[PDB]
Amino acid sequence: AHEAQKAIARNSLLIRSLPEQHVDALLSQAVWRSYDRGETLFLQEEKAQAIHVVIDGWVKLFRMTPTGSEAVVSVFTRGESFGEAVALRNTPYPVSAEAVTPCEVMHIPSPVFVSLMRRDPEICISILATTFGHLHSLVAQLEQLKAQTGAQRVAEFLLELCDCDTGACEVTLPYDKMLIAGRLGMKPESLSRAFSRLKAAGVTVKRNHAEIEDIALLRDYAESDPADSWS
Amino acid sequence: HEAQKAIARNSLLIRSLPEQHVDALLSQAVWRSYDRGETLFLQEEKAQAIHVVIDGWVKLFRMTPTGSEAVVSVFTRGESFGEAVALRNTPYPVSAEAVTPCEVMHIPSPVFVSLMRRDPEICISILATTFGHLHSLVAQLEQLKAQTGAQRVAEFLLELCDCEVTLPYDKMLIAGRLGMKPESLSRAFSRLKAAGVTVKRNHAEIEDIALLRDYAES
Repeated sequence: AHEAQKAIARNSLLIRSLPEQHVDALLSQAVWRSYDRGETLFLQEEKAQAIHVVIDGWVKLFRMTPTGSEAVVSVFTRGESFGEAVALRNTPYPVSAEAVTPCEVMHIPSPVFVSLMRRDPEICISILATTFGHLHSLVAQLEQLKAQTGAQRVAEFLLELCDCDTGACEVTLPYDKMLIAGRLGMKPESLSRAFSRLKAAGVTVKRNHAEIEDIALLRDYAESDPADSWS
Repeated sequence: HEAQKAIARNSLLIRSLPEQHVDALLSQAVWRSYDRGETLFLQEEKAQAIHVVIDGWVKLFRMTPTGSEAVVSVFTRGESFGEAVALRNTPYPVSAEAVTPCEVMHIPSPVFVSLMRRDPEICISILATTFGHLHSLVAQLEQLKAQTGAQRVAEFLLELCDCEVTLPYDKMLIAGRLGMKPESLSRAFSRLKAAGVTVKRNHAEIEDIALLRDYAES
């Protein structure tokens, strides 16, 4: 049931961390919700009663400054989970979450996940083994010299958003491209230059989506020697 | 073992634990020294401990089909390894060898695992922390920009500091960890002369912390 959506959810950090034999039973207890653009998923200080996985669209997390301004903390999109830590600690949400585009989300109720581990601590032991190996892998990667240019980093981001490894591709983006800039740690104008350069690699960015004519061509751009002018 | 436990607390294993559990775990540590070239363990043996380097450098290597040793990792002071393998109780996938004289604090696997088995709430709380640290590391990788090789080495040297830092005699080990070709590493070091770094023996000498950081920040 809900098979295509569940396949998307399997790419998330939450679901990738689980032992494979327990995934189906847990996905079968999901609550599926849609959100309009601008709709609240949850608010700061509410109880963390579920862990969240974006199936489609873009969700932003933000906190209120005491001056009253929304400070964006993160944006998440299809195949990405969030709220794991706070749901397992059962502490109040430190941020609010709002749909930036129309969204579909899969919510896993916290007690469904927690009770599994309290009944069988071998499950939490397997999950933790996996997350440790993953932490080590990310720490080792952060240690390794990065040479990619700004444009290359955006190419890489776009490639990760596409499902396939060849052919044309289309990825939906927030209208406000500053959210992507934030995510990539780039100045707004740097993101714009990157998009401009990527025209030459087959990428056209529009208001609500990007068009990649050839995934292979884009991957070539990304992988090419940063110190070379490309094509 | 006060100074050494403070070092152990910088490791991923120990950072991941709730404070209220650290001391009773460090109290059951097995403490060992190794001379350069000595084996900590061999590939395919039983995973009897999780390993925290307190002093020196340890390499992990895997046997290849044609009988070469493929270096997979090199760890130093304040770093843990073998958590996943210990929790799964699978045979060691690598061998581990001291590349300088070393001190290691070994947390026996049954001590750590049996703690997770008895009180599932403890495992859940450690898992919560690790998910948080995973998101934080993904975000750092997403925002990581290009830097020069010399800059990468500078930051690496600064991280090793609390002035002097001992490195492995075999410079391939650092090259691998930093994802750099040996030549690039060589070039990076000579380049770093102008930042007050010199490489007498298998020791790095940094004249002044703040100056090197200036080089690193550019």
